[PDB]
Order: sequence, then structure tokens, then C-alpha cells
Amino acid sequence: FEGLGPTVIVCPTTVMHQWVKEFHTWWPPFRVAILHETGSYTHKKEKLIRDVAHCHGILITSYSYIRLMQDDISRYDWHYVILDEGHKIRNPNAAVTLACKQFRTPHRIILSGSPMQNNLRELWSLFDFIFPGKLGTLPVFMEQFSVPITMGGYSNASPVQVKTAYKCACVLRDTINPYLLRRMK
Amino acid sequence: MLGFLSARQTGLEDPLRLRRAESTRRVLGLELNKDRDVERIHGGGINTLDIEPVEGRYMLSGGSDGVIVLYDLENSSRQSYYTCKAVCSIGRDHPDVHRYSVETVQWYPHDTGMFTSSSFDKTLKVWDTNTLQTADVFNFEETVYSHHMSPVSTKHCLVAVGTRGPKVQLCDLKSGSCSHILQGHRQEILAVSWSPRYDYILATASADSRVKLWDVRRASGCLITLDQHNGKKESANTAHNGKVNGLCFTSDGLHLLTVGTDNRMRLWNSSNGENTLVNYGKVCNNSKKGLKFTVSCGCSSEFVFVPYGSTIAVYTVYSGEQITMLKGHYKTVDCCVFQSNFQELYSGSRDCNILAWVPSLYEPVPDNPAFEDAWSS
Amino acid sequence: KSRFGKKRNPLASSSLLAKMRARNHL
Amino acid sequence: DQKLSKLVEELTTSGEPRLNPEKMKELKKICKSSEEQLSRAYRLLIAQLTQEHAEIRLSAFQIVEELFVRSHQFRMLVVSNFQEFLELTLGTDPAQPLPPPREAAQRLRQATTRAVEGWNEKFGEAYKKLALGYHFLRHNKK
Amino acid sequence: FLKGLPVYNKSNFSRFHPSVYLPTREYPSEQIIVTE
Amino acid sequence: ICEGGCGRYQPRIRRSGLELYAEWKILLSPERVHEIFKRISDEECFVLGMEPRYARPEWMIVTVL
Amino acid sequence: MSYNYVVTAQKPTAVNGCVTGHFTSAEDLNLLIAKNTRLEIYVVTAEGLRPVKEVGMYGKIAVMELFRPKGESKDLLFILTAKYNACILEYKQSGESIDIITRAHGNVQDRIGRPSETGIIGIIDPECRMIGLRLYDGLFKVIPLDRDNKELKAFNIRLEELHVIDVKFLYGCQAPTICFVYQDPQGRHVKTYEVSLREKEFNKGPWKQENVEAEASMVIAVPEPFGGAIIIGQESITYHNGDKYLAIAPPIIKQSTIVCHNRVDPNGSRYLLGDMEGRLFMLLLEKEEQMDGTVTLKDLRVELLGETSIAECLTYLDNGVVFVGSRLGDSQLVKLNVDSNEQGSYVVAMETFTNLGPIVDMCVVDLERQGQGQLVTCSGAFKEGSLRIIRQKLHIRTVPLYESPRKICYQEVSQCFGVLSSRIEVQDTSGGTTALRPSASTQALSSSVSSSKLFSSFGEEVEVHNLLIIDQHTFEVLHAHQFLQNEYALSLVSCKLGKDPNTYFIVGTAMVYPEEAEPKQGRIVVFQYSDGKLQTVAEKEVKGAVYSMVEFNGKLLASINSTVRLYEWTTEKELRTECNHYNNIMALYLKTKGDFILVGDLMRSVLLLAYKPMEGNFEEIARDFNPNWMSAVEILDDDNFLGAENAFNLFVCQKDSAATTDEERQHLQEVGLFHLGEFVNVFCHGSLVMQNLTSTPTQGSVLFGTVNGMIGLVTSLSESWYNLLLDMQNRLNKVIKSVGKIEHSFWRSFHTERKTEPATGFIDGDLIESFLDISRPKMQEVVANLQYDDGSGMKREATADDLIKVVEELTRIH
Amino acid sequence: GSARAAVSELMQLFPRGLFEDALPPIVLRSQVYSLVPDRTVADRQLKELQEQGEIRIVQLGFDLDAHGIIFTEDYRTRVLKACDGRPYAGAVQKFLASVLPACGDLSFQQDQMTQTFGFRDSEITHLVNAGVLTVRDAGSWWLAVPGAGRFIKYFVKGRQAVLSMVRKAKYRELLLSELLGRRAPVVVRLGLTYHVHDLIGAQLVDCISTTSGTLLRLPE
Ligand SMILES: [Zn+2]
Repeated sequence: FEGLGPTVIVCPTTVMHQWVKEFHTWWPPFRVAILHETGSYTHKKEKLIRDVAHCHGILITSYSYIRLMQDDISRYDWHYVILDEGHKIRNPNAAVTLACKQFRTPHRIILSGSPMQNNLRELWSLFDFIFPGKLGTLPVFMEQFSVPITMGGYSNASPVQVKTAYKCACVLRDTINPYLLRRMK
Repeated sequence: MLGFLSARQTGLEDPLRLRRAESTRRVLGLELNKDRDVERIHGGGINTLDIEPVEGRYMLSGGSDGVIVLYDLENSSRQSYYTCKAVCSIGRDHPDVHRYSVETVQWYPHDTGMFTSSSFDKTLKVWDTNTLQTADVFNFEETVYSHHMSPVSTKHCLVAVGTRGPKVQLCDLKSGSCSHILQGHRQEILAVSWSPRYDYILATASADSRVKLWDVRRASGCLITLDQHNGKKESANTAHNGKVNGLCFTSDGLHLLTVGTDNRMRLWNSSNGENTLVNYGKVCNNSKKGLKFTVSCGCSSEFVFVPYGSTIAVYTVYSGEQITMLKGHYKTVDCCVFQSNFQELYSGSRDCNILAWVPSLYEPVPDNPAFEDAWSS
Repeated sequence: KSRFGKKRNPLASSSLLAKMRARNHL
Repeated sequence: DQKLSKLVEELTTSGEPRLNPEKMKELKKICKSSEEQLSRAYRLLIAQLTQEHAEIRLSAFQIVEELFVRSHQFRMLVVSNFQEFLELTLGTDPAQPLPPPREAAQRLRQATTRAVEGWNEKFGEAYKKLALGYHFLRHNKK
Repeated sequence: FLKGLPVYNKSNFSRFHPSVYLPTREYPSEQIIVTE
Repeated sequence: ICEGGCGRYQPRIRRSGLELYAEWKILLSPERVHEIFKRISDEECFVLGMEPRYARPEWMIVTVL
Repeated sequence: MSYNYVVTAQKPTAVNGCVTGHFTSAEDLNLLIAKNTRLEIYVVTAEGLRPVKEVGMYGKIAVMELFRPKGESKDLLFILTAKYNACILEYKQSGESIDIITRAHGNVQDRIGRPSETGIIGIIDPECRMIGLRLYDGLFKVIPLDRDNKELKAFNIRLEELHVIDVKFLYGCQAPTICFVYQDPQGRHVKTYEVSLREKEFNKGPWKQENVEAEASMVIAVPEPFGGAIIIGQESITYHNGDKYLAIAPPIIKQSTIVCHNRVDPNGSRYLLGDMEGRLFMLLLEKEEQMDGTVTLKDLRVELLGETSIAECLTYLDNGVVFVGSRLGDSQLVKLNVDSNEQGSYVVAMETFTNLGPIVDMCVVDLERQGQGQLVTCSGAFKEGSLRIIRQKLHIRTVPLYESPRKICYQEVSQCFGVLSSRIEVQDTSGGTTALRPSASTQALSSSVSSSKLFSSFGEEVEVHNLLIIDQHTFEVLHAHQFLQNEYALSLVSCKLGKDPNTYFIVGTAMVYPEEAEPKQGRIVVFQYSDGKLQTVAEKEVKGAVYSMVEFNGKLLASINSTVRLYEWTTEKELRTECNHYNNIMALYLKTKGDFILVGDLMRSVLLLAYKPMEGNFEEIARDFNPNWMSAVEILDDDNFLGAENAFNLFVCQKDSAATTDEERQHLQEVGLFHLGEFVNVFCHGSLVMQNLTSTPTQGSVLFGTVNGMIGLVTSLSESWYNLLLDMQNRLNKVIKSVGKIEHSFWRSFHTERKTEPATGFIDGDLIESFLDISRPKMQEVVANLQYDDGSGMKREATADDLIKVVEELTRIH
Repeated sequence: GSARAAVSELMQLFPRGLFEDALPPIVLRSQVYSLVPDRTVADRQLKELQEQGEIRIVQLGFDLDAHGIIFTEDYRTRVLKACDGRPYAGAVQKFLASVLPACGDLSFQQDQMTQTFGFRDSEITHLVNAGVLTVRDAGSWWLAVPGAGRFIKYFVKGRQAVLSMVRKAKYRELLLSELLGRRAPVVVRLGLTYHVHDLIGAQLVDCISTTSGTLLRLPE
């Protein structure tokens, strides 16, 4: 492709209006279309999607819409998938997670100020989206990373177990650094 | 010979011409241990060999019984026909010995203080050469068939290991990693080999008759799945017609060499992946394990030494002609390595001896009592 | 009297190998 | 070339503990005259060996034993394919067994070994594949 | 014909019958050739 | 052998439990046998004791429960 | 460990490339002469070539091309070095100071890739939007010449054809096009590709591939009125333009092979061609004007123009004067005349620029017995082969032999030199062979033919070797001794063997046959020069080639293939074998100091053999196991061993100063490394200056001559004197910057296609000797906090006046 | 040695009348290597000469390296005279007018055939009806040659037969001049000359030259 191709952004419905404003106050040339029941065409939605794909513009979609049409959006060769509040795909077995992961674009970005909230399964789901290979399949990740670190956090493990938790955390901390920019206030 | 010398001091021919010409002449004159012998410590068959990247002096070896023996390959003695002694051996008495057969060993590029050996005991071990102990142990779910380290990359220390499982494993010496894994294959991965030209380019050969060119940085599948007949282009595009159990990049990395159990050998363009249609004749290959082979470097026309039953075959890499067969072994040969500086060959086979193939045509001048016919008159 | 190492052809298996022992001796 | 073919058949089908000398004399007289023909005779020998009827194999080995010691060219060809001769004579191949007669097969193997020690004692150093082969039989397969 | 060879100045070579440059002033190169 | 066909050595098809085998020991997939039966001519199936109108060999594999 | 010193007593004289263009100013035309590491810029004036500047780059000039980007006045210069350093230089004229500023610079070399067989090929686009580079097989570097960017991105394009012979940029194409000749097992073919920056790959060319002859070696692009390329081979000269192809097969080009070409007329009408036999040709393209307004080609014609030096590069300057640059012989300026000179030659040599060609061997000799040694070099290759006498002012005297001299040795008792000649002879139909030209062998005062009863491919070119005896004063061949048929003279020494007091010309030789590579038969014939005759006294038929011979304490020492054996003279005038040594591949070179022997092998590095008289056998004291192809060896002191590389490097070996075990002392240690950038052919002990006793810290002197003609000095240095010059060397780089912005540490770093290390144990004499010719204000930057060590050295610091003093005696060594 | 020439000779040898002018004359890539010594180039010439549209190389199943060659024009002329008058004659003609002159790949993918050639999922059986589309796998299928069954059955039978007698031969050698001179065995009907070329390409024998012509031997 020449330049920036068609880009899809998935954000919570309370965030779409803010996103469309920022594009209009930081780069006017970008054409931004929002997929919603209200919409802006008062007609069939497929049309808008097709138009966006054609003009190589920017399409903003609610999370529930990606679940509803998983076989329609993914076939139009999108160039970038940006997820605002990306922790919405934190559960690997959730249908929203399955729909989000169907994009074939190598470039996929998650915007989540709290990536992990509950466990390393939460982290693996997000990292399986941006980089499927980096952390392996969940059974290997569950056994080799999460179990040794969640067992060493208790203040009752044998001194070998705590050192295992440190080593597993150290290996996990530096296999995600280039793919996680985490800056606190 | 003399004309090459005279043309060098006169300046008609660039000095590289004589060196390449004399290098390729030595390869053609390869013959058995005219001035050498390898000390025998492997009770079982020898599976792998590797010459150190720098100074090409010490050679590792891995037997079918699990012992790994480090060798010495220069004449510290005045007399000829020296024996290649072993500086050290990691045998049964070692606490960290490969319990089962060790499949392939490799020197770490850029220094000789560390080397990695992977066995069928589902482990890749990092070793300290000086102290002969381990530093990192990488256990795997399935058996390990091969492992390669990038000989030219300086920004990373990733070691690529292909297991019996259908998915490549990328371990990083830096940190532990052991979690990066490449998907796209269907069966046992018998050969992995990095590209000497591009740091992050990896070639993986597996039993599904597919060889895939990967980029480790790439987060979306493979780059090229090499096909045989160059159709328009996966679950298709078979690289060979059986089980691809070999992989050897050329000297410059511009072309790929693959050997399968279809008794066929193919040469593939590294960038686009189209096969160059070099036929090579019939290359006998029934091995169900990783078949290790090498390609000559620093000669007029590059050669490839591939194991061929109980012999080693020499082919021109691009011309694809059979130069000669080095009939020295008694059992099937599975690994061959090339000494770039001296144009020598070392062959590991299953008769428990490493054979050295040294260039001939240099003999002592007398002033042979055994070389006569005894026919009656 | 060292037998291996040295004779540089990045990390010369001494900075890198200490990291392996700095994380596996745990 | 026709004559050498007839002699080879006669020695193999003689069916005696020792091959007839006259015929062996003729083979020898034919072998030296031409080196190419000697190579052809070598070729014939291996072919006769790879068939059947260990007694014929045993008779063939008597021919092979004579042409080794008195001909360096033949001495090279045996070394060049010493692996095949090792399976054909000693029956060391895991797949192919020694064909009948069983007593003749015993004689072929027993007579074959006694050569090898002398084979190695007189020509072991010069011919490196031969030295490896004798060590391979003695130490690997015992 | 063969002759008629080109000329650039008739005076050139018409009356036919060392120093090593060590730079001192430095001007930065406006371009640099790079290899991928 | 296949001998108008393709003349390839037909495998000796043997059965174990609910798994079908084929040697010459490639496991015989239900998808594989569905493919094979999908390309049988009507005349061949009729000669094969089958009524193409009512009983065609592909339908003897379970694709919809 | 070893403190050495490498200086140049004679700058290289063999040109590698000449380009004519407007580089100095837009009006006058320049002739830019590229010797090995030097760049002579001339200006064509009324009184001949008038020099303007000589500049020495920090590299071996591989390609130089003059190109003019649109919108810029003069012709900028593109220079590439053997270490793959690229630089675009423009001559800036500012009053009196003249500066060759570097417009663009950088190193273009891949981390892996075999250098090509033919060599580095550098071509500029005719309309100058790209710089095509052929550096390695299968690749093709492109450097787009666009002014807009702040940096030019050099990128590779893959070549489907691995063995490319010569590639040139075609003319008159709307898009860039390369026309190259490549070799496959099928044969040699010409194929044109179209290269695009916006795509970064190749496209199909204007015309489909043809088939050219099996020895085609040159591609000549033709300018706009014609277009297309001219392919030159050994037999035929072809033209391709897309639809028209016609080739000539002139019988004159049968004898030799065209190796250099130049354009006379800007419209491509005339081309000058030179061969290996010094002949000069003119290639003419016949015009064909059509009614449509386009001119086409009619036929091709080439004719003899005369004989010049053996040209490797020639250019047309002006007014019918052509420069003839010669690696083998002497560069010339020749005038093309309208008429002949009653000899059939249209050229006349106006002047000759001296050039010590391939210095195959040298001998240092002190005639008239002073402390000044005078150097006699075996220079020249085929026709300009001459003995050169180097005598301060570096005088040079030429003795044209008109053949190839191989080895030289001085015999003081006979007051004569001995040189080994070799002349090229074309076999005739009478069963023998005839000389092509009169030579020193055929123009000798007396002649003899070797007659040895050791033993009893027609129509080819046969080489016959001779031994010449040269008078010390008159320098005329008193005696030519032609050797046997198909016999090559390899080594020659003058020595007195045994207790017999007569001095002999003992020469080793090998017999060469076309049916096999490494010779298996040879002779060790002893000669004596008495009363104007060269009688034969002994003869020893060795089985091999006698590559090198030395005298070992009254016993002859010779190398035969892979065997270095010793021959002792007997009372009955015979040679016998005493001690042999077989652990070698090819003992090409041998030296000796005392009872020690240094052996240089073709593959392995130097080896220090020893001779213990008590047991009468050889002993391998130590061996350098590093793989290094050898060109010359020398024993500096009893512990320092000097050797020359195949890849233009010098190394110094030492006998394992810390020798503790038996395996440690076996290993010779390479303690000094240096990239001379030139192929050393001979090492000789001696000096060219007044030999001084008192306090001369530059201990020793070893002259070496190279292929391109440099004569240099290698001298051991003291511990303290190595140090203060080294940091003086280090600080001298920060003041006098190079021309292509090449780091001096990079240019002098040891380089081989499998190993690259920084230089050590070597001080570049040329760099520190350049401390003299800097202005005083910039000298202070060199000497800021310098500590001078003398004797005990109680921290006396240093000043500018101190450092000019010390370097001065470092200028009087050579 | 030209591949254009090489393929032509084999074509002449073919027993055209033996198959009642139904199977187009197959020649093998194995016997191509017999006439041309340098195989390395034989594939290269046939490769461009494949996309040149004057040859069809069909993959067969008697071994892994089974690649047959059918003349394009003859491949065309024979399918119509075989397809016409049958239910499958419909879209096979389309396959001919669309697929053959636009592609030269040995096997067609599912998405390829359905999309590029606009093929439905119902008429695809008709091509499978009479030797037009073989079955490589679920996703791909090699190009077929109708009526190839009988050929390979006789071909494999013949190869085994010739191999057997060669082995049986006394001292395990049999002069090539002794094949042509001797009457061809009735077991193999494709032609004794046809098969001897096949083993040469398959390297089951080596063309050893001697004073008495050239000789073939089993590999050692
Ligand atoms: Zn079938």
C-alpha cells in the first residue's frame, strides 16, 4: 500500500465522540467514520464499511459491533487495528476476544492503562493479540509462567519456590519490554 | 601451478585467483587420512560435528551414547600422521551428561568460551568450555531434532530449536525466553538454520514437506513457503516430496540447499523462494532424523558435501554435477563438516569413528616398498 | 594458561554467560 | 574377453574345496596382460558373489583371495568396495543371510576370517580403509 | 578516415618539449553513503 | 492396483475400533473418505449395488448430525 | 611485542586507472592518474602535462570515474578503494590553497559475500542518476545521485547471473539500463536489465539476450548517435542495439587479447583498443544516415596503429596525443600521426614515465665498496622487463632486457650479475619455435644451450627460460644459457659450497608439462663462470620443483614441492642428501640466519625449521598455525620473523616469549600486524644510505619491493621509540584528515576475507614523516601534553622543536 | 542436446496405435534425461518451454518423481473427441478454453480454481468423471490426463520386467545391443526401447561404455 491504508479503531461507545474530535483537532486530512445504529447514512451499514475500506480512511467501531460482524469486517484487509480500553479482550474465551483476534494485520495496537488487573491470563490474552507467538499457548504459559509466580507470592513457599517466582517473573518481564510502553505519572 | 605463481608476482592475475584455484584443487584432491587420525572415544555412532567459528582449531562431536568429545585438529608434534587428540570429554561420570543420544552440537559464534548441545533427552544445554559445566538448561515437551544459532547476528542471541512437536521454539540465550514459538507447521521439524546474510531470517524444515522462511521480528506467520514446481501463489506448496530432513545455506546466503527423503536435493533462492531448477541427480536419503551437511567456502566454484548412504557426495552447487564419492565409511554417515582454511572434511557416521578427508597430491620425495604386484612368473 | 576464550572474531560469552549463572544459581 | 567369462563360470561351478589350478593359471595369465581386463574380472567376481549358493560364494572367495595379494590394482578395488565384500563374504549384513549349503556357508565364513588377519598384517598400514575394516569387525561386531 | 582526431584547444600540447595535498581546513560532508 | 484410472498401488484398508487405517500406516480420515466417495460416478455406484437416487456413498459419512 | 617501522623509499609507480575530464576547473582538461594509493591530477597545457596536485588516499584506488551532475559546473570524482570506501570529491580552487573536499563519503561493504572473480566494477549512469557497483557475486549495489537527500542510500539488487564479466551503462535510454556479459555452463551471453530507483529491482531490458563468444571480456557502450554496446572478445567484435547485430573477426586480434579501451570522438565514431602485446588499435564505427533523420551503423573496422607500452589503461587527451598507462612497463605519452614512419607504426613515443613494474626480485650490491648499497631490481613483465639500478636523490637506471627477469644474484669474484630470464616464443611449423622479438638472450655476446641426458601440444605458445650473466659496469649480457625444452627456471643463488673455494651459479629448476599441474621432475644444476664461459660442473635430478634455494653454512638448501632438504658438497663435486623435512604443503620461500631456517608455505604461515649438527637432522622449532598465504619472508632478528601476506599485509612472528610447556613453544605468535596495501614480492637485507654506526635507534634495515613498484623499508625499533611515535601517530590523525574521510586505523588494519584486526607492532613511516610538511601553527595541536622518554626519562615533557628533531633522523633512514 | 529435440524423439517412440488413439502420447521426464546428459539444464529448458504453451507436464503416481509429458496440441485435440457425447462434456470445454491457456501449474488450489476460473461446486464432478481433475488433497488437485490408467499399469509392469531380466542376466550384466537384437518380451507392450530409457533417467542402471558398445549395470 501507498501511505496509511484503511485503519479500524475499536473503542467503548462513550469514547467514540472524543476520538472523532481529536482527529479533527490534530489532523484534519484524516477521514473518520463511526459505525453505529445512529450512524450518518440512515441506510445499510455494509455500505459505509465498504466506502471506508475504499478511501483508505479511518473507521471507528464499538466493541459490540466487532462481535456482531466478525466475518464481514475482517475480510477487507485493514492496515491497523487500534483498541481503546484494550482490556475488553482480557478473557481469551470471550467472543469479543475471538472477534478481535481475527484481524490478519501484523500491526495491532492496544491502548490500556491497566493491562493486567487479575492474573497473567489477563496479560496473555492481550499479548496473544499484538504478538501471538511471543508468549506461547495458554497451557504452556499457565504452567511455566503463571503457576510459578502466583505460587511464590504467598509468604509460605519454600526458598526454592520464591527464587523460581523471581526467575519466571524476570524472564517474563524482559520478553514483553519492547512490546509494552508503560509510563506512570 | 607455476603459471599461477608467476602470474601473481607479475601482477597479471589478482592474488585471489591463485588462492581460489588452489583451494578448489585441494577439494578435488580430497582423500582419506593421509596424515591424520581421530582419537576414538565415542562408543556409539557419532551424530554431529562443529568446527569453531574462529581459528578453526577445536571440533566438537556428539555420539549416539550421549557423550560429547571436544577435539584438537592441528599437529602439535613434529612428525606427520598426527592423531587428533581430545582435550576434554563430557562422559558418563559427568553429573550433567546427556542421558540419551545427543543429536547436534554447535559452537557459539564470536568466541569459543561456550557451546550448546541438544539431545533426544528433550533438553538444550548451554556449556562453559573452560570449566566443562552447564550454565542454562532448556527442557522441552518433545524430543529435540536440531538447533541452530545465528552465525552473523550481533543484536540478539536467539537459538532456534526444532522439536518433534509441530511448532518451532525460539530460545534466547539472553534471559530465558523459551516462550517465543512459531506456528505454521504440521509435523516434526527436522532442521532449522539461520540465514548467514540476514540476522533475523530463519529457515525451518519439517515432515510436512514444507520449508518456511521466517522473520523472527515478524509477528504474522511466515514469509515464503517454498514450493517445488513454482506455481502461482497454506496447506499446500510442498517444498519436497517426503520428509525434508536437511538445511544448509550457501556461503553468501543468497541460496538455500535442502535434502529430503524423496532422494532429491534442491537449491532455492533465498529472497523470493523460487527454486533454481538444479537437478543434482539422485541423492540417497533415508534418514528419519536431522541430516547434517555442509557447503564449501572460499573456492572457485562452491561445493556441497552431502551424506550419501555410507559415502559422501560432492556436487558443484550451481552446476549440479557429481564430482566424486568419498568411500571411506562402513555405516551410514549423518554429519559432515568443512574446514574452510585448509579445505579438509570431517565425517561422522554410525561406525563410531570420525574420518578426516585431507587434500592429496603432496607426497614425500624419496632418494614404495609395499606398492608392487606379486603375480607369479 | 587459559585454553579457550579470547581471540575475538558483541558479547564474548563472559558477559553473557555470567547472566546465565546470575539467574540459574537461584 | 569371452575366454575370461568362461573361466569365471567354471571356477564358481567347480564344486570342490579347492579350485582347479589349470583354470586359475589361465585366469592369472589373462589378468596381467591387460589391466582393464583385470578390472573386468574384479567386477565379475562381485557380481558372482551377489547371487546365491554360498558354496559358489565360497568358491568365489578363493578367487578373490588370490587376486588380492598379487595385484595392486585388484588390491585397490577390493579396498574401494570393502564394505560390500564384507557383507558378501562374512555375512555381516543384518538383512541378507548366508544361503545354503549351511556347511559350505560355515567354510566360507571361517576361511574368510583367517584371510583378514593376514590381510591386515601384510597390508593394513598402506590401505587405510582395510585397517578400519579389520578394527570394525574385531571391536564393533566382535 | 582514421585521422581528424578531436581537439579542445589548438594551443594544448602545441609547444611540447610533486606536491602532496595535506588538508588543514575541514568542511563537513553534505552527504553520506549508507548501506542497509 | 488401480489399473482408465491412475494405476497406483491401492492401500490395504484395515480397521481398528472407529479408526480406519491404510498402509502400503496413514490414518484414514473421515474427511478423506468423504472426498473419495464424493467422486464416484453414478454408473459406478449403481454397479456397486447402490442407488444413486437414494443411497450415495458420501451420505454414509456423518457431516451433519 | 615487536617494535617495527614501515616507511616508503619509492612511491608506487604503476597506474591502475586514468580518466580525462574537467575536474580542476571548468575550462582546462585534466588527466587524473590513479596509481596504487596515489592520485596525480594533471592539467594539459601548451608545454605538455603540467601537474597541479598529487594526493595520496588511504586506500587502494579500485575505480575512479569522472561524472558531472546536472546543474553543477565541473566534473566531480568518484573513488572506491579495495576496502570498499566510497567518496565523491570535488576540486575546490580558492586563491592559492587548493582543497579536494569530500562531497559524499561512506563505506559500502556487506557483512557477508564473496568478492567477484573479475574484481570491483564501478560504473556511472551516462545521465548520472545512479552509481552502479559490482562488488560481490549475485548482487549489484546502486547509489542514487540525487541532491535532495541528506544521505545517499546504497541498496543491493540481486543478480540472477552469478558470474558477470563486465557491466556498463547503456546510452540513450529513457530509463537506466545495464548491458553486461555473464558466464553460465552453457556459455557467455549478453543481457540488458532496466533498473529503477522507485521500484528498487530490475526490469526487462531493451533487447533480448544474445549469445556471445566463450571468451568475451569487454562491453563498450556507444554514445547517443548510435546507442547499444560493443562486445569485444579474443576473436570477434560484435555490436548490439536491439535489432542490428553484425560482428567482425579481424585476424590481427588473433594474437593477443584486448584489455583496455578508450573513446576518441565524443560521438563514439572512434575507439582506441590496447592488448596484452602492447599493440594499439583503432576501432571505427561507420556512419549510416537515413532519411528519417536517424543515423545508424554500417560496419566495424579495426586496424593496427603501432606498438606502445603494455597498456592496462589508455586515454585520449588532446591534439592527437594519447596517454598509455602501463602496470607492467613504463607509462607513456604517444602522438598519433597521420602518416606512418616507414616502419608501419602510426605512433611515436613523445616521452616515457618511469615505472618499476613487478619487482620480481631485487639484490642490494655495493659497487666501488662504499657504505652505499645500490639496488638492482628485476622489474618489468613481458616487453619492458628491465634491470633497474636504484642509487638523497633516488636515481633510477634502466637496462631493457625485452624479456621477463625472474631472479637476480651477485657474484663478486666474477664481478658479474646473474639474472634468470624468460622469453615468450611462438611455435612454428618447422618443428621448433621462433622468437617474436630480439631479446637479451638472443642478443648476448656469447650463447650456450643446456645439454642434459636425463631424458630424450604442438603449435602452442612455449616459454623458454635462460640464465644471463650481466657485467657490473657495462651491464651487457655476456652469456645466455638457454635451459631445456619445457623447463622453468625457478630459483638461483650464488654461493661457495663445501671446502671447494670456487664460487658457483647454482640454479634450481623444474620441468613444466601441459598435462599436469604440479611439476614432478626438475634439476639442480651447478654452474661456474670462468673465462667468459658458463660451464656445467654438477647436476641433480630432483623429483619435484625447486621453488627456493639458499646457502646453509656451505651446504645447499633447497625446497622440492613439500620437502625442504639439505645438499652438502662433496670432494668429488657432487650433491648428496643429508636431512629432509616433509611437514609442509609447498615450501615456496626460504630464509636463513645462522643455523636457523625460516620456511614460508603457500597455505600455512611461516615455519621455523632448525638444524642440529650433532644429530645431523632437521628440527621443527615452531610453526605459525594461522592460515595465511605467503608472498615473501624474512628473518629480522634471531627472534623476530617477518612475513608478507597474499592479501597485502605484513605480520611479525615471535618464538612464544612466554614458553612454558611443549605445546606452547610450538606456536609462533603473530605479534605485529599491518596492512601495507601492496603485494610484497621480495625481502632483502640492506640500506641505501650512508651506513652509520653511532646512536642509530632504528636498528636493522630490510628493503622490500612490491608488485606496483613500491620500495620500502622495515626497521626494528626500540621500546621507548615505538611508544612516543605511536601516540604521535595517534595524535597526527586528528590534525591532518584524509581525503575520503577514511580513518587511518581502518586503512592500516589487517584485512583478510575471513579476519580483520587492528594494526599493532607497526608504525606508519609515511604518516609520521608527514609531520614535517605541516605548518607551524597546526604543529602545536600535535604536541600538547607529549612526554619525551630518553634514557631513564625523568618526565621532561616535549615541545614542537623536540619532535621535529626526532622525526628528522626517521627521514634519513631511507 | 536440446529439450525440444529430446522430447520429440520420445514422442516418436510412443506406440500410438496401441491405445486406439484415445490416450495422448505420454513421454516421461525420466526418459528426457536420457537423451540430454546435463539434467540440470533439461529442467530449465522445459520450464520456460512449459510457460511457452507448447508442452504439458502431468504429474503421475507410480513414484514420487513421476512427471509425465503430454503434447499441448495433442492434449487439446484428444479431450474433445473423448469428452463430446458425454454428460461431462459441458464444462470440460470451458476448462480447456480458460484454464489450460492461462495457467501451467501442475496442481490447482481450491480458491484458485473456483475464483480465477469461475468454477462452481457442481460441475467439478464432471471433470473428475473422465480424467481431467485428479485429487492431490482437499484443497488442491493435480491436472489429469484422461485414460491414464492403462498406461501406468503396463508401464509399471514393464519396468519391473526389464529390471528382472537385467538382474537374471549372467554375471548381472546385459549389453544394450543385446536388448535391441533380442525380441521384446510379451510381458511389456509399451516397447523395450521405451523402458530402457526410463531406467537410465531413473538411474537404476548406468550407461557404462566399453569396446563392445555400451553396458548397463545395477547400482553398486
Ligand atoms: Zn485410481
